[PDB]
Amino acid sequence: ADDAKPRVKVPSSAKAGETVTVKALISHKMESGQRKDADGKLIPRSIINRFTCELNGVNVVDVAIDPAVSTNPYFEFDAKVDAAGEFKFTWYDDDGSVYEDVKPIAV
Amino acid sequence: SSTVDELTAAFTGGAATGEGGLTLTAPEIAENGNTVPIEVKAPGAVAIMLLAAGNPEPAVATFNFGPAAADQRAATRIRLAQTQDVIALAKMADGSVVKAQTTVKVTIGGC
Repeated sequence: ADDAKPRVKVPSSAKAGETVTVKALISHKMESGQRKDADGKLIPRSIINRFTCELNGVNVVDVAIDPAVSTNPYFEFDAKVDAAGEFKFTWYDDDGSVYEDVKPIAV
Repeated sequence: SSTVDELTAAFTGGAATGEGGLTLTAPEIAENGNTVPIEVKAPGAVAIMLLAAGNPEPAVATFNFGPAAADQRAATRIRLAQTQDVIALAKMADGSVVKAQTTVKVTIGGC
């Protein structure tokens, strides 16, 4: 899709072993398949169907997303930060697009 | 049976749900059905599944926590078509599932 713009809020550093809260959003209409037009016709579904967050090659969360998840999908969850590296965020579109984001973290 | 019960049964492997160890946070009254804040919390759970029992397609999301998760908390924003019950299901390492449930009032129905 067009303009699938990631927005991640996470601390750029942590103490060794510290929990940090991760907040990840991306811009997406999340056409759910339930909405009707003025002709009274259902508008076809097209959503982001999966979100993953990895820290240093290791999954933090893996989310399977359904149409009831709101426009501009927002996920918030907690990471155990053992060592310096990076988060990698991935979003999978119903249309075959894959969106990615990368955020460093110092320890 | 119902769709919620068919998804629940697939998630438990044909077993009844249990109780305890899972917190479902939703607002008593959600002003906007299009965007309702939900938090689920379940120490030790391998996965937490979210269902909205009054939606046409009741499945919301299934949160799988990897080894790098500090804890088994997840928050999101969901759609509720009208006043309804929200259901959280938390599956433990041994495959057993606990159910938490709460009713959400919706002022502006979603969609």
